[PDB]
Amino acid sequence: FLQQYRKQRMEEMRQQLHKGPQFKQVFEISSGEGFLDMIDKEQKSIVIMVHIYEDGIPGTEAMNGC
Amino acid sequence: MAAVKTLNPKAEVARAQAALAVNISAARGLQDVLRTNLGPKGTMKMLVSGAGDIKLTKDGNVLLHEMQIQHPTASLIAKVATAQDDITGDGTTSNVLIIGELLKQADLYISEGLHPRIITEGFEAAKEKALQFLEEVKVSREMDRETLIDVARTSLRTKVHAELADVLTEAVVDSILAIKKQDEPIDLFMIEIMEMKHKSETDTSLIRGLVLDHGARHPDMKKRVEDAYILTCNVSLEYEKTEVNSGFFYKSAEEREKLVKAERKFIEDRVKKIIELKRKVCGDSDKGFVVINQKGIDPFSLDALSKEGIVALRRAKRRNMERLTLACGGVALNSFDDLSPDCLGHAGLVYEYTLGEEKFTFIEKCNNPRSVTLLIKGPNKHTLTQIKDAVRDGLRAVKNAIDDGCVVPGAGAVEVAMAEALIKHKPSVKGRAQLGVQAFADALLIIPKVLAQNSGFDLQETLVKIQAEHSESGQLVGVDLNTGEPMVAAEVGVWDNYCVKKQLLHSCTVIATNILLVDEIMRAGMS
Amino acid sequence: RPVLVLSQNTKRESGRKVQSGNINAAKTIADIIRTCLGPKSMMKMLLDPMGGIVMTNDGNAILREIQVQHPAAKSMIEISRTQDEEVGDGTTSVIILAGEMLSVAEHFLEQQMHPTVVISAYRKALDDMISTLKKISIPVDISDSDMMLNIINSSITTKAISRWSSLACNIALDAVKMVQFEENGRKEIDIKKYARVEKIPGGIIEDSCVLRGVMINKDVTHPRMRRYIKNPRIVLLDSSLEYKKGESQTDIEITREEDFTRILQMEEEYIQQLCEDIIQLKPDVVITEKGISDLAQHYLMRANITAIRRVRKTDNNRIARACGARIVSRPEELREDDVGTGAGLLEIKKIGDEYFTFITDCKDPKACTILLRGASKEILSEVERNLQDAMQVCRNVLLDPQLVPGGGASEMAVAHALTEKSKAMTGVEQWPYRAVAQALEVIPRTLIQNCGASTIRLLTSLRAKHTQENCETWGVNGETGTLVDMKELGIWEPLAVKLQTYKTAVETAVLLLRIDDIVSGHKKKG
Amino acid sequence: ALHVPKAPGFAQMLKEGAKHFSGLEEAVYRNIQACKELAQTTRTAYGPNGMNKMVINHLEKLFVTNDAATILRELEVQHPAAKMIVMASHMQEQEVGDGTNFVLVFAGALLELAEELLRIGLSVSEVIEGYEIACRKAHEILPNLVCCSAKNLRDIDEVSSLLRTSIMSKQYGNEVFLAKLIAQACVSIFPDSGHFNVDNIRVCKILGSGISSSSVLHGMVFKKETEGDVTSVKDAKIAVYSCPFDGMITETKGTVLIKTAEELMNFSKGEENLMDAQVKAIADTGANVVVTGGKVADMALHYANKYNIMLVRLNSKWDLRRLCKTVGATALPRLTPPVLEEMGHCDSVYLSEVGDTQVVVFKHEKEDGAISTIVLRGSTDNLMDDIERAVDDGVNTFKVLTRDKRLVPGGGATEIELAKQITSYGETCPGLEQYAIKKFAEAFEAIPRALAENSGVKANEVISKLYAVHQEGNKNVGLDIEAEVPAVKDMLEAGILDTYLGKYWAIKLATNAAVTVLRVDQIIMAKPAGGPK
Ligand SMILES: Nc1ncnc2c1ncn2[C@@H]1O[C@H](COP(=O)(O)OP(=O)(O)O)[C@@H](O)[C@H]1O
Ligand SMILES: Nc1ncnc2c1ncn2[C@@H]1O[C@H](COP(=O)(O)OP(=O)(O)O)[C@@H](O)[C@H]1O
Ligand SMILES: Nc1ncnc2c1ncn2[C@@H]1O[C@H](COP(=O)(O)OP(=O)(O)O)[C@@H](O)[C@H]1O
Ligand SMILES: [Mg+2]
Ligand SMILES: [Mg+2]
Ligand SMILES: [Mg+2]
Repeated sequence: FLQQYRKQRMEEMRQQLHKGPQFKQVFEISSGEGFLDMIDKEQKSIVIMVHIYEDGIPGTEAMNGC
Repeated sequence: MAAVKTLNPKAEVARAQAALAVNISAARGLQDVLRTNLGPKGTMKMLVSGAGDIKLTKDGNVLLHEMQIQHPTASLIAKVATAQDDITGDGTTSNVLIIGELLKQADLYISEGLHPRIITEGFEAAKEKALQFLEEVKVSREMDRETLIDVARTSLRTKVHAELADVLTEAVVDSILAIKKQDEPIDLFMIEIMEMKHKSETDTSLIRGLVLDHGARHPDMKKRVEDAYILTCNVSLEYEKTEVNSGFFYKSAEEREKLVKAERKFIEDRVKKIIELKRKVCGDSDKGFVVINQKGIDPFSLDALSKEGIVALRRAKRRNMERLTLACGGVALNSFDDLSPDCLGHAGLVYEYTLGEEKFTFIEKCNNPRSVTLLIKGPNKHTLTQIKDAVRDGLRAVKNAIDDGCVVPGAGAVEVAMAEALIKHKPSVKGRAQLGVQAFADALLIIPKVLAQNSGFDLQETLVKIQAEHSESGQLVGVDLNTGEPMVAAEVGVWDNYCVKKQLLHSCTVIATNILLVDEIMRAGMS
Repeated sequence: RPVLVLSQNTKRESGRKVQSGNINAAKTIADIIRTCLGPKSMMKMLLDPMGGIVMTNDGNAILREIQVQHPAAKSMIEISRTQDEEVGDGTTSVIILAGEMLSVAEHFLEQQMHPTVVISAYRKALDDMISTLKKISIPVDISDSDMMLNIINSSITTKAISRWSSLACNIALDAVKMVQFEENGRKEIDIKKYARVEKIPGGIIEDSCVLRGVMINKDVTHPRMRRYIKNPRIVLLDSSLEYKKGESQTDIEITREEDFTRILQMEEEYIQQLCEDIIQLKPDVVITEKGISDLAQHYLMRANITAIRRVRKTDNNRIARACGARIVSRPEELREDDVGTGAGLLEIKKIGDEYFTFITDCKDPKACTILLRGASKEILSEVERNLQDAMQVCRNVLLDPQLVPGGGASEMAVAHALTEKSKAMTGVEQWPYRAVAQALEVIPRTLIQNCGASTIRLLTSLRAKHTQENCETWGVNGETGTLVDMKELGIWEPLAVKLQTYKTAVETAVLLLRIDDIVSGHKKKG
Repeated sequence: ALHVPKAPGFAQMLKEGAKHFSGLEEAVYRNIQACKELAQTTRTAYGPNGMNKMVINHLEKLFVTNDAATILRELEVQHPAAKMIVMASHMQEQEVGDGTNFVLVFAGALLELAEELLRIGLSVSEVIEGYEIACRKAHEILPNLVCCSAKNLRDIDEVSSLLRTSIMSKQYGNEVFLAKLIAQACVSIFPDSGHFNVDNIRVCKILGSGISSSSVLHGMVFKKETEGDVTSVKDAKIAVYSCPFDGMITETKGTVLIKTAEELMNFSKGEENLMDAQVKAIADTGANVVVTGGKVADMALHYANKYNIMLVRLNSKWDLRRLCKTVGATALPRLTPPVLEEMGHCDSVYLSEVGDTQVVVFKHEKEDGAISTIVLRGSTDNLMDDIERAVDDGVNTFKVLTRDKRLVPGGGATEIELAKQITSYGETCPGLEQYAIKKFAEAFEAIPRALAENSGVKANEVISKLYAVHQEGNKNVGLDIEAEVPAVKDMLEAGILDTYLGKYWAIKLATNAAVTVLRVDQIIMAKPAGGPK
C-alpha cells in the first residue's frame, strides 16, 4: 500500500531527533526593512523560506510546528 | 504568577488542583458524549466532515476520531482507545467510559482532601484483585460454530441493525472457519473486504473464492470461463526500456521496420511461453486460462493472449498474490524461466461483473480455499462504511474468541461480579487505599448503569436489582435490555472476549493512574 | 539622523541587577521541577509545539520542552542536558543544587564580597565534597545479580515504572549484560547503538521482555518464502540486488536486430549470477539495506531462501551483532565466516495488524531489542525513558563499582564534613564555604517536602543524627517521612552520578557568578 | 450576570466552526424539515402535468427539465439528511432508470408522518419497526397488483405502447412520436439472445429542424469530416486501425544515422516507397474505407487519395470500439492489410450535412445491427437535452421490461390500492406499531395527491373517489389527466402502466432512506473549511 505512505509514520518517529541543544525557533521578522535587507544580503546558494501569518487565525500553529 | 509564565510570558499553565480539574472535566465530557454508544440499544451518530462526507457510526474509536475535540486529555484517551482498537478491535466505548468513571470516582474522594497517590494505590490493588477474579470467572470451552455465532452476534448486534447483524454473523463466522488452519495463528489479511454499491444492505454475503476490483482490459476477452487454470504471475508483460539508455540507430525505412519488429522480441518470448503452457495444459475448449498479473500488460500482449482464448488481468494488488496462491492453489511466479503445469491454480468458475463504470471479476468454486472474500453491498457509501466497520469488529471478536478458548459472560455481569469481589476484598487492603478500591469498584459498575440507561430503564433501581440477584444466587446475572430484569448472560448467549476485558482493565487502570498523578500542564514551546 | 556608536537594537544591562536577574532565573528554573524529585514525585504534562504530548517526571525532558528567553535559563537547561548525557540520572538533583548554590551566593553578593572570593570558596568546597564522597563510598561485587537488581530498583523507584520493578530491573540488567562487548583489548557497552527499545502500543506491560536477538518491523518480500525457519543461516548485504546504472555515462547505440533482446537477457543473467553467488554459501535468510529485484526474489526463492529488503543500517548492524554476521557489499566476495550462524530461530509473526520479523534465539548475542507493550504511545515513551535511566545506572555501576548512600544521606554527610572542615579557616572565605556546604541540604528538604512531612523538624533531627560519629548512612524515608538508615532501607546510588551532579552544580554556580554585564540585540554577523 | 458561559464538558471542547446537534427537536425534527423542504422543491415536476425548472449550476450552465434526478444533481444540497435522500434517489436512478421523483416524494411523506408520530408520543424504534413491517407487507402485496405483461419485445407496436407511459411524464405534449422512435431503436437492438445493452443506443443531437424531424438510423453518425478526397462509398469495406495512419516508429528512440551521401539521397525515396507499398497492400484487399484512431500522415493521406480510399479519423477510443461493434471489424494495431474475418463491412458510408454541421454516416440497409443511433433535431440545445433525457428514460424502461415483464396500473391506482390494503392490514395488528403502519399506508397518498395538484384539480375529491372505487374492487382505476373536473378512469384500457420492478425498487429505496434518516440521533458537523470540489 505504497499509496498510503508506509514510511510516513517511521519518518514521523525519527523526525523526533532534536538530539542537540534545545530545538530553537523560526526567525521572527518585525520590520519590512529587516526583511528586505536580510533577503538582499546572505548567500544566494541556499534557499530562503518565509511564512506569512496573523495571530489567532487557524492554520498557523501547525505550519510553525512543521 | 507561575514560574513558567515568569520565563515564558505567553505560556499557558494549569497547576495543582487546576490541572486535575481540567483533566477530569475533559474525561467527563468524553464520557458524556460516548455514553449513548454502549449497547445494541445505543443511538446512531451522524458525522459530517469538512468536505461534506456523511458517516453514520456507533463505534467508539470512530466517533473519537471524528469528534471535533482540541483537548490534551481527550487526545491521550483517544490514543489509548486507538491502541485498544488496534490490538483487540473492541471495547473502545467501554474503555472511555471506564476511564471517565474512574476519574470521577477518584475526584469524589480527592475533593475531600485525600491525596491522589492513595487513590492510585487502591486502584492498583483493585486491579490485581479484579484480574484474579476475571481469571477465576472466564468460561474455558472448545468453540464450535455455535459459540462463534453467539460472539459474532453479540458484537454485530451492537454495531448494526438486527437483520443486518444476523446476515453478517453467518458471513464472518463462515469466513473465519474457512480461513482457519488447525493450531495456527489466524491471518486476517487473507479475508478480502470488497464493497460494491448496487444491491441492498442485506445482500452482502461470503464468496468461497476471490473478488477483484478490476476486469479484463481487452474487449475481446471471454466474459465467463467455466473451468479455469489460474496463472498468478508478477512478470511485466508490457514494454520496457533498457536501463543503460539504449537508443536506436538506422539508415533506412526498412531498417526502421526491422528494428521496430525486433524490439518486442523479449516480451513476445514470455507471451509465447504462456501460450505454449496453455496449449500443452488444455488442447480442447473445455477449460480456460486466467492470468492475473501484478504488473501491467501492453495492448500487443493483450491481443496476442486474447487470440488464444486467454483472459488476463493486469495491475493486481500485492496481497492478491498470496490470496490467489491460497485460494486457487497455484504458485506466484516472478519469472517464466521454468513454468510447469503444477504451478497453475484452479477455479471452478471465473466470470466478470460490470457495475456502472466499475468492473469486477469473480473467482469462485475453488476446491478448498484458504482465503475468502467478504462482499459488501449497499445503496449508500456511508452504509458500506458502517458495514465495513461492523465486519472488522466481528472478525476481530471471532478471532479473539478462537485465540483462547475462554469466553466471558457479557451484559455487564462480569463487571457486577468483579465489583462485589472488590467490595468483599476491600477489608483486606491496609490503609486508606480501601477508598481507592471502592472507587475502582464503583467505576467498574458503570457498564450495567449505562446499559440500563440506554435501554430506558431506571439506573439505580435496575442496578440494585441486578446486585441483589447476584448476591443471593451467586450466578453471573447481567442487565436484560428488553425488560431490565436480571438475566444469566451465559445461558442467553451474550458473550464477551476475555482478552478485551483484560486489556480494558489494564489500559484503563494504567491511564487513570498516570492522569491522577499529573499536577501541572504546560505549553512553553512558543517564543 | 540618529548617529550612534552601537546599533539601535543593542541593549546593555549591567550592575548588581544582572547578577540578581541571573540568580533569580536560575532559582525559577529550579522551581520548575522542584516538585518532581523523590519517590513521591508527581508527573507533568508537556504540550509539544509540534502537537504531541509528553507526560513525564524526568527533569531533562521537562526542561528540554521549555522555551526560555533569559540566557541564564538557557545555561541551566544546558546543564540539565549535560548531566543527562554524561550519566543519565540526577537531572533534577543537579538543577536543584545549582539553584540553591546560586541563592546562597546571592546572599554574599548582596553584601560587599567580590564574586571571585565566592568562586574560590566554591571550588575549594567542590574539592572537599569530591574527597568526602569518595571517602564514604562502598565497593560492590558486580557478580552478585541481587545487588545489581537492588541498585537498579533504587534507581527506578522514583519513576512511573516503579510499580513493575522486578520486571524492569531484569529487563535492564539482561540488556546491559548481553550488550557488553570486548574486542582488541577494548571494553565497551554502547547502549545507544545496540540494545534497541521497540515499543508496540497495546497488550499489557507485564508482557514486555528483552529478546535474545533483534526484532524489526519488516515482512518477507514474497509470500511463498518461509515465515518460520528453525536454525537460519543469515547473510547481510548493503548493495542492491537489482540491475543499476553505471557511474559514468554509458549510452549504447543499437544498429542490429538482436542487440535489444541481448541487452535485456544480459540484465537477467547478471541478476541470476548475483543470486547464484549468494546461493553458493547455502544460507536461509538474506537481509539487504536496499531493494531486491523481483527476478532476484525468484532466483532466491528457487533455492528456498527467505529475503527481506529495505532495512535501516542501524537495524542491520544490530542484526549482525546479534547473529554474529558481517555485512558484505559484494556477493562475489562472500566468505564462509561472513555467513551468520548463531541465531537459533527466525520467525515472522503478525502483531495487531502489522507484520514483525523476529530473530530471537541467538546464542551469545552482543545486541538485543527491548519489546515494550503498554496502554498507548505516551505511556510507552515514559516507560522507555525509565528503562533508559535504568540502563544508564547499570552501565555506570558496571564501569565504576562504587556506591554512595542515597535519600539525602550523602548530602547531609558531606555537609557535616565540610562544616567541620570549615572550623579551621579563619578567613573571609569561610562563610561562602560553609554556606555552599549547607546548601546541600536542599535535597533532603525537597524529599521531605514532596513526602508531605514537616521540613524543619525532620531536617533538624537528621542534622542532629549526622552530627554523631558513624551515621553517614542516615537519610530520609521519602515515602513515610521518617529517618531511616539506608543500609537498612537499601537505597543506593552510583558514586559517578553523585560526583557528576556535585561537579556540574558547582561549576554552573561558578559560571553564572562570573557574569556582571549583558549585551543583546546585535546581529550574528555570520 | 450579562453572559451565559458554555457548559463544562463537551460544549467547551468543541472546535471553532464545528456544530453539535443532539436530541429530538435539535436533530430529528430538523432533518425531517430539511427532507420535507427538498421534497417540496421537487414536488411540482411530477406526472405528465409536471413543470420544467430552469436550474443554473455553479458553472453558469443552464438546465431546464423536470427529471428529478437531474434537478437534484444540479442543486448543491447542503443539509446531510437531504443529501442522504438525494443519494437514495440517485441509487434508484442507477438501478432502474425511472422513479426518482417517486422515491423523493415517498421519502418526504414518510418522514413528515414520522415527525407527526413522534410528536403524538411514539418512539423512534417503534416508528422504524412499523415502517419496516409495512414495507415488507407492501412488497408482499405488490406482485398481486400486476395487471398485464409485456409478452413480446420484438414487436414495434407493443413496445411503443409499453414505452409511451414512461416518456409521457416527460414531453407530455408529443409522446407517441418519441415512443415510436425509441421502440424502433430498441427493436433493432436486442437480438434473439435475451441480453439487451442500454449503451448500444446512441443519441446524436443536430440542431435546427424541430424535434418532429428526428429519425432513427441503423448505424452511427459522427460529427466529423473525411480527411481524404473521397466522400461517398456505396459498398463500404471499413478497415479499422487503432494505430495512427503512418509508418510506425521505434518506442525507445530513433535517430537516422547517415554516413554516406547515397543513404542521405535515398532515405526519403525509400520511406515514401515503403508507405506506398503499405497503403497499396491495404487497398488490394478490396478495402475502400479506412478508419484510424490516431493522426494521419501527409504522405499516407496522399497515397490513400491516390487509390480512392476514404479516411475517417476518430479521436475517442470509445467511438472506435462502437464503430467496430456496429460494422463488424477488428481494431488492428498495425498497418497490415486486414484478413477476411477482420474485414469490416457496411451498407453505405458517405459525407452529409444536416442543418449546418457536416456528419459522416455509417448506414446499414437492414433493420438490424449491434448499435443503433437516434438523430435528434430541435430548435434549442436545452430542448434536445430534454428529448435525450426522455430517450434515456424510455430505453431504461425497455431494459427493465427485458429484465422483468410484469406491469402494474399507474396514475396512482397502484398507490391507492397499496394504501387501502396496508391500512386494512394495520387494523388487524395490535400494539403500538399499528400507528406507524397506518402512517406508512397514508404516505402512499402523496402520489395521487401530487398528480391531482399538478393537473389542477382538488386532490381531496380525487383521493376520495379513488378510495370509493377501490372499495368496490376496481383496483386498476386512477385519476383522469384529460379532465378539468376531478375524475377517475381505468388505467388498463388507457394503457397507463408502469414497470413493476421500478415500483418495487423505488418503494424499497425510499423506505430505506427514511428509516436510515430516522435512525440518526446526534449530528456532529465539522467546519466546512475549503473543499473547492
Ligand atoms: N443482547 C444483549 N443483551 C445484554 N447486553 C448486551 C447485549 N449485547 C451486548 N451487550 C453488552 O453491551 C456491551 C456493548 O458494548 P459496545 O457498545 O460494543 O462497546 P464497545 O464497542 O466499546 O465494545 C457489551 O459489553 C455487552 O456485554
Ligand atoms: N524510596 C526512597 N526513599 C527516599 N529517598 C529516595 C527513595 N528513592 C530514591 N530516593 C532519592 O531520590 C533521589 C532521586 O530522585 P529522582 O526523582 O531520581 O531525581 P533525578 O531524576 O534527578 O535523579 C536520589 O537521591 C535518591 O537517593
Ligand atoms: N397519462 C397519464 N395519466 C395519469 N398518470 C400518468 C400518466 N402518465 C404517467 N403517469 C404517472 O406519472 C408518474 C411518473 O411521474 P414521473 O414524472 O415519471 O416521476 P418519476 O420519473 O419519478 O417516475 C407515474 O407514477 C405514472 O403513474
Ligand atoms: Mg463493542
Ligand atoms: Mg533519578
Ligand atoms: Mg418517471
